[PDB]
Amino acid sequence: SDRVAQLTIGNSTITTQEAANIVIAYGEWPEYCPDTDATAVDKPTRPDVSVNRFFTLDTKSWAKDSKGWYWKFPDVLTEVGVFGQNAQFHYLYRSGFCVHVQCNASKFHQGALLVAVLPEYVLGTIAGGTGNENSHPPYATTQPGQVGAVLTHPYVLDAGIPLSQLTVCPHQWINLRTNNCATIIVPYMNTVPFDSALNHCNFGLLVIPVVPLDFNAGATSEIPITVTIAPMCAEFAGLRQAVKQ
Amino acid sequence: DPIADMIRSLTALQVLPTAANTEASSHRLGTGVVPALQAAETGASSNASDKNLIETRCVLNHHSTQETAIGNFFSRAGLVSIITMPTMGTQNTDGYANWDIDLMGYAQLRRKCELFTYMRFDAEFTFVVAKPNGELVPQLLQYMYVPPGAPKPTSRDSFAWQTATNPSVFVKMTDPPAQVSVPFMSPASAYQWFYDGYPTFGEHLQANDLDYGQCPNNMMGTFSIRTVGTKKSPHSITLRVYMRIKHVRAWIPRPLRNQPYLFKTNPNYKGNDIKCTSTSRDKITTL
Amino acid sequence: GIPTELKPGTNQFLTTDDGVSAPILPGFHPTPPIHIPGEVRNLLEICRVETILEVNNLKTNETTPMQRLCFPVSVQSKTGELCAAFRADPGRDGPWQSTILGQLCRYYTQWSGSLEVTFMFAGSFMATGKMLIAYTPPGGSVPADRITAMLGTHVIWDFGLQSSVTLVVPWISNTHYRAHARAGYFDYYTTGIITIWYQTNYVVPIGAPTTAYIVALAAAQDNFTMKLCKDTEDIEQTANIQ
Amino acid sequence: DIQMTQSSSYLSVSLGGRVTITCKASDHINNWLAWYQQKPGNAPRLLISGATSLETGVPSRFSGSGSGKDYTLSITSLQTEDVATYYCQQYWNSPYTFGGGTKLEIKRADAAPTVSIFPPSSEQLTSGGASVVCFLNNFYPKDINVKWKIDGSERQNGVLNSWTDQDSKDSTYSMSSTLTLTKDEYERHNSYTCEATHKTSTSPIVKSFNRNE
Amino acid sequence: SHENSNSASEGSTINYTTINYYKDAYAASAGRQDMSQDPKRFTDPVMDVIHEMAPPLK
Amino acid sequence: QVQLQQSGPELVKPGASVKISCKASGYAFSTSWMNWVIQRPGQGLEWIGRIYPGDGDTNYNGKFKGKATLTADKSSSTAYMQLSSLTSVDSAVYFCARRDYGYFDYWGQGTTLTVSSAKTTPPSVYPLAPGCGDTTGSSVTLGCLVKGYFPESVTVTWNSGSLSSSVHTFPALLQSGLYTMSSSVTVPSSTWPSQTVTCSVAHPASSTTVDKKL
Ligand SMILES: CCCCCCCCCCCCC/C=C\[C@H](O)[C@H](N)CO
Repeated sequence: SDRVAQLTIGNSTITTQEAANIVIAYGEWPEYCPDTDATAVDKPTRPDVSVNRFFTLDTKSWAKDSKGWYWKFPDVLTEVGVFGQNAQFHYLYRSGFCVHVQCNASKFHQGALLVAVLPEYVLGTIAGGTGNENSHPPYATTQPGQVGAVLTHPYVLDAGIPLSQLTVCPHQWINLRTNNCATIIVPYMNTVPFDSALNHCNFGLLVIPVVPLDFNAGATSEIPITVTIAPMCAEFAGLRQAVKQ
Repeated sequence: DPIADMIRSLTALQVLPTAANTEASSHRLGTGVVPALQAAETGASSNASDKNLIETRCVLNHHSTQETAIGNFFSRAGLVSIITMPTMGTQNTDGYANWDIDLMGYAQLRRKCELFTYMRFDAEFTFVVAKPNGELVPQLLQYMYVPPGAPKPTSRDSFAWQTATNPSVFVKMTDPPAQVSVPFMSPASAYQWFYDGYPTFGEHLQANDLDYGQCPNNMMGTFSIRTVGTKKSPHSITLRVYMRIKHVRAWIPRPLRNQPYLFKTNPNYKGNDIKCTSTSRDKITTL
Repeated sequence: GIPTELKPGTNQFLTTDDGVSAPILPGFHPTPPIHIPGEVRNLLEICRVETILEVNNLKTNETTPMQRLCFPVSVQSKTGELCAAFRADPGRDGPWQSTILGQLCRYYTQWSGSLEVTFMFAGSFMATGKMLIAYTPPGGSVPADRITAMLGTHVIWDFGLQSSVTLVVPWISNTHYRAHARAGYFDYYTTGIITIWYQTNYVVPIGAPTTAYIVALAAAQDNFTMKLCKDTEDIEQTANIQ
Repeated sequence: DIQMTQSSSYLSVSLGGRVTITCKASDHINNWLAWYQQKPGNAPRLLISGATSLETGVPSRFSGSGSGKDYTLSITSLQTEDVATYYCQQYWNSPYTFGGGTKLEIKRADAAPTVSIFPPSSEQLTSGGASVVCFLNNFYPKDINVKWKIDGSERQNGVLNSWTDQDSKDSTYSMSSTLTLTKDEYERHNSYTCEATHKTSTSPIVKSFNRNE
Repeated sequence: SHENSNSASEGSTINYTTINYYKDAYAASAGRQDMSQDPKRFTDPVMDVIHEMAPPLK
Repeated sequence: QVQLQQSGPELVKPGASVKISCKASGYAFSTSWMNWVIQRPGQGLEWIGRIYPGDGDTNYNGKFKGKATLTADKSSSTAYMQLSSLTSVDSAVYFCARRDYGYFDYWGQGTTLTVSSAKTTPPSVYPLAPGCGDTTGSSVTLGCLVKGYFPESVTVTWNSGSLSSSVHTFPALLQSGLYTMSSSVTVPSSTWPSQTVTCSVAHPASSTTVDKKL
């Protein structure tokens, strides 16, 4: 009565048998921008069934020594579908997201994931391993794309803030004896009502294995993790020609 | 009419001036009601009260929750800059000094402001001047707030000291410190201490890569200090500025930093000395 | 004009006084606010959020720091064995330093209220076990048996589909508030210990792994308060921030 | 009932070397294996518990390992007080099965047997029973078979061998082969011949005796 | 005889009564702080309501 | 220091029963298991059973159920093993070990038990000396045979303890229900028959110490 769910937006449905509840991040649903908060004067476009649908990214592979992965939003979808074309032709952007993370395993496996949504996830650098050299992270690290990137030091989240306090952010666990899914509905969280899709990355997904994967010698060792995402109430403004970067 | 398809929060605010009471309870022995067993995978914290686990009393708590507010957590003045005019040396030997407004260079006020992502407040700056000895001699000074785009001073006798539109304040050294109130001055709705993005467009190279994290919405100008006079004064001046937060709103709480700081613009940590959050012990079964 | 007299406290700068200063921009008007989600008004809203406790704070885990968030359970040979033990005061050096409750308590001096600790089991579905989580009011040290540790506030945890239990730490104290405990004369503010024991055993079939891990979470209840703001000793600036 | 196989029962290396004693189980025993050492005469002494840990008092020459169903005890380097029988034990299930036991011996050069037959005394078969013996003295290594030869005929059973273990500082083996017989069938034949065949040697080392001498 | 409302909190003022002697509301005191809390959008941001005494999922 | 001290040796007829004790010391006796291990000569080591002396429960091996029975007296800190219906396969060494974490960390001394119906016989010393026909060559070994003695064993010496660099005391091997051993001494022919050797048996059970010269 709580373990089964269906999520139908657009022309895409996601069915799950053994899932936990759905987290609405900070208790608010995705809305359109009202007239008391809008500052632009043009008429924003609203493709409500072509961009508000589920998009499946690349599957990862979970090992016994995996450190953890992260993605950036909306950077993962600025080259995919008709959402990627409206992100290239327009200057402004406002959307909220559904985030769904899947990992199936048997009743003889064990492990635990922490799927979190950190708004304004600025990364750091090791400063050359001595603190003297002022490094800055490259563009393939700050905007990885549909593939995502790996964490180097997951205890400090590659930013100097601990993993132990990540649960103040909206989060769900994936305990392999309990569930195989994790669903978070994220509202638009920004200081301005509209911002650009190619420069600013609003939040960051972050899947980190807190308890490592362990099975017995002979079981299946190919245990993948996949991420499916869906924009909700997406609108664009400021039409021009296509800029890719 | 011809086309048919062409035709919400969760919680509620509540005022709570005191901590909650504990009602009396007795023993329960039943089936189907398990208040202790929770589900940590759902993202929800455990809602099990103390009365659903032990045998409690009736306690009327009168413990106030006012000092834990954000307005009382931030209304303490903390140091934000030390501006130094030496007579001999390398920094500011010619009687004037400029300082770009970045309030994130001292660690105690930085770790408190970086609990949140967005903050919207009013400020209150206090200017404490002395010699490096700690002594005070009679000398007139001038601080001037230079907004972005305004001309910056280049000497003691520049035209920027005319103060036709810029706010300034004339102070001696022997009088009380100078307090001014500064409003919320950002072109956005709140200050961002964490900006995940580049301020400009353009193909990003490694050369123009020291702009990841630099939001122009927090760029606020320059404090320009001088000793008023065409001649030079035979006195060294060290000025310490203290900021006090007023009328504060805050959004999106964050984890709190456990590594030492390195730079003012980016959260780069030291990689070979990643210190631990907790103090260690020898065995897990001993205390 | 009006006859006035000046009192002590003239020309002092107290860093906490709530005064009225002179403005710098006549006629200014700020940018209008918009609805940014996740607004916070007290710090007690953040203290009620469960965060990961570091019970496994060993000296051998400091080079691989990810193992400090987990405690292993295993199949035993003796019966009724001690698993872990840690003190229950959030403002002390130890396992409570990793929590957002512990890092925010150290900005204050005194505290009062009840705490809850949630233990999550991250093993296999075919595993079976029962554990005893006890809490002892101040007095002697950690017990040597569980026949001594059963005399306190204890919770029998059974593993199953609901893979979490909540042990509440009741507010049992002499005084109304409680300053932060140290190794010295300030240790009459101690709160006691929290021990985990094996109630029966950890039993697995063939094919299931014979060691599982438990992650511990901790937060505060509704009658938790804080008092007398101070500066933390967790942040230390050494030379300069460039 | 977890049968636990320890192969092989005999192995021999000299001092200052490296021994490796293997023990393979049949079911998964979850690293709950223990190694013992039993000197001849006294009680066993536990050396390794849990296939990794040393007990308090045993030196650092012993170090155990193992992963899967095969395990290993290694002695580097072997001294003279470390020559004993070594057992593995499984304490994961009942009955707590022990291994077979690998005896350690010392490796040195070969020595040929010196066969010395002794005839029966005259006074002892007066009671009706005689007893013929075939002593051999100070040879190496063990796995031989000595044949009893009466006028070109094969005769077993009735025989019995009694070996010994290694002596102290010279590492050599001895054996006593005797057999009782009622004295009427003592006068069946006349010869006394014992062939002691060896592994490398093609022809056995044979002495002879006769009654009519 | 009134004053310019230009503080950082007018429609969402966390205070009730402050002191002022100027025409700019960002110069005023901090005053007493409000004690309004809504902690359930950090402790239980779950779509369907979970009753405490009942188990959450089965 | 924790030590276990068992009873001495026994010797009973076929069909009788014995009771082996094992006294623990320097330990909390009622809160640890006490095991029993049998060692048949001379190849094996097998478990029999354990006992918790606190509540008194017992867990036996399957192939020792009807034969062994275990009790424990906590007023004396002493375990007991009563082996009943004793036969010829019940001649072994019986150990007493305690269990700490699944393994046996401390063991006893080892009591021995032999089951035989034969009564104490005096041994017979028979010489093995060359020889009526063959003496070749310049060095010849010599020994003496001992047969017919119970229980094992006897201590055979040579020349009042002066010969030890040529002795070979062989272990017993019983036949027809009665033991048999031998000895050997090598001499050069320059000392034979200059050294008429002195076999000397010593059997303290029957008090029969007879000597023999050649
Ligand atoms: C005549 C006295 C003039 C005093 C003027 C002081 C103006 C300072 C305004 C406070 C602005 C808030 C700080 C904003 C941003 C932070 O410093 C950012 N981390 C900088 O990147």
